[PDB]
Amino acid sequence: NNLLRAIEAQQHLLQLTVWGIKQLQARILAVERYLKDQ
Amino acid sequence: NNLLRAIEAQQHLLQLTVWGIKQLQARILAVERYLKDQ
Amino acid sequence: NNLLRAIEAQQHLLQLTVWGIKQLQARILAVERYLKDQ
Amino acid sequence: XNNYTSLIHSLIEEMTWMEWDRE
Amino acid sequence: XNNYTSLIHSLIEEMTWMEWDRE
Amino acid sequence: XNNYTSLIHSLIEEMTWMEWDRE
Repeated sequence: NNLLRAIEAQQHLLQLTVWGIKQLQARILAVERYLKDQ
Repeated sequence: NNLLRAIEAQQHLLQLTVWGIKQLQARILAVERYLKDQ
Repeated sequence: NNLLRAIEAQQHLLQLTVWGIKQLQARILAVERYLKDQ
Repeated sequence: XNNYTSLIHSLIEEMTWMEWDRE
Repeated sequence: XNNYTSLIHSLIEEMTWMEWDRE
Repeated sequence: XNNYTSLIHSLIEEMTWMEWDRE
């Protein structure tokens, strides 16, 4: 049961890392575009 | 068996987050260098 | 036992992805601020 | 990311950025 | 991230960026 | 990342950015 619970919790961690990576990809892309546009 | 399959799938997810983090590290580094060079 | 060991190791991987995401968030934020300040 | 995430949900109950999002 | 990380430690032994850090 | 990834592969079958890549 502890092992199932750990995987459940680790999926939530992975979902949060995915959210953060997507935020950062969009923000680095906006900066790259800003510098191209300047 | 479901638990082994979940860990297999979660390793693939981790490998994809690693790929994305490496892409972002290289792109933020290139931007930092571009701004230093300007 | 292999399954417990895999989750232990995958937690260490998740902790490293978290470290990298935090580094990148701080560095993209510094660049955004630098460009705002220019 | 979506494909593996969906699979893991089902198991637990029971390169480009577009492709990255899909996987 | 801290909340889930703490839980997993205990199990294995046995949106904003501030909220992201907490979870 | 490489060290833990290799280990997990074997188990399932059976700070700087350079160090981050190694681990």
